[PDB]
Amino acid sequence: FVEMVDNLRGKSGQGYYVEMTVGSPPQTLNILVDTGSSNFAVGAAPHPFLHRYYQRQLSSTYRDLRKGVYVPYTQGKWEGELGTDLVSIPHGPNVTVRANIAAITESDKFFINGSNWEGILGLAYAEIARPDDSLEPFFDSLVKQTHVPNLFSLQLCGVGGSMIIGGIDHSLYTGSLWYTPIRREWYYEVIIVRVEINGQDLKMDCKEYNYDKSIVDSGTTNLRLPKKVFEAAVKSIKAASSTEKFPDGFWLGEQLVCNIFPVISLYLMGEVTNQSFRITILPQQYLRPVDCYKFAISQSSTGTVMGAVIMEGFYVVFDRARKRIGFAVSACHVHDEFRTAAVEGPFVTLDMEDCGYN
Ligand SMILES: C[C@@]1(c2ccc(F)cc2F)C[C@@H](c2cncnc2)SC(N)=N1
Repeated sequence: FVEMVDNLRGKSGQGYYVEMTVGSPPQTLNILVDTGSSNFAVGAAPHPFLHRYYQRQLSSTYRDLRKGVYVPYTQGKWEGELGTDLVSIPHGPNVTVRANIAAITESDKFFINGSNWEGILGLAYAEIARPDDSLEPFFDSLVKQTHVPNLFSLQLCGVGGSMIIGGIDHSLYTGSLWYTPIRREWYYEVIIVRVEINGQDLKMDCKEYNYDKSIVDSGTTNLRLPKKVFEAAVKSIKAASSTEKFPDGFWLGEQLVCNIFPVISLYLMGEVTNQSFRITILPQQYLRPVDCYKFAISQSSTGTVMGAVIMEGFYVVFDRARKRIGFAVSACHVHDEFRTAAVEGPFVTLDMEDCGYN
């Protein structure tokens, strides 16, 4: 796995990407690593924002599926033509697989002006693949066609990081891994059972923490929280940080600001009945440099999203083989001399199954 260390790059707020090759002869592309979606989709036309794009005409191994796909998001969209081709990861396992590829032929608010990636690698499950679950996601193809173990891990450093494909590199973390069950294989869905701001329980019905889901998503920058939870969390963060006052717009991410800030703890459902563990992040994770900073915790209508704000504190193991996600303190996380991100257990937490939304 030495070869896979430091195989991720990016720019702040623009996501983390890995080098891949598609086609025969191989075409090199930079591809966003996204645990929050399930399609392998790449620019296939000369959009002006793109450094490079997939040219199917140059690939002898390209196969047309003769189906199109339209993928709208809340703001923006991509549309593409489905096919298959041979795909490798130069700084990954020494293998080539035949994968589904959506050739992107038009988009809006999808590619970023100024970024260095030109496609997305959806690492989540078939249930959320577009157009439907018959379109086998890349990782499912990789595990089917090779001996690569059904696991990957991510160390996102606040940019660079590591995607260890088929394993765990113990040099990337300190202490022990602690595992939370994947509730359902669609998104990487998890259950949050308790929330603390500076060790102070938010005291909410834990179902609210997971309304309507809680997910782990490398393709999202922020820690996104259900609005009822966000309102409560902001109230507590405001109170803990009242040495200095800030405009109300800052907490809503409508404006920037230029030890006063509390830690944030999320208790996650453990592996055993009535057992949990907690992960703890610092302001160094949730106040993001733009010295100007954006408040990178925001409300959601789609549930909790544990984006880069959470993942940058931790080495995160997507243990698909055992339907569980592991967290350990990241050897690269940004901290200071007084506080560090933490993963701690075990704790006693009752009625954890009541926390999941149905
Ligand atoms: C595919 C997606 C995504 C990530 C990064 C990006 F640069 C462009 C993207 F399209 C969709 C994003 C999204 C936007 N709006 C409503 N829902 C999801 S979040 C995610 N993890 N992956």
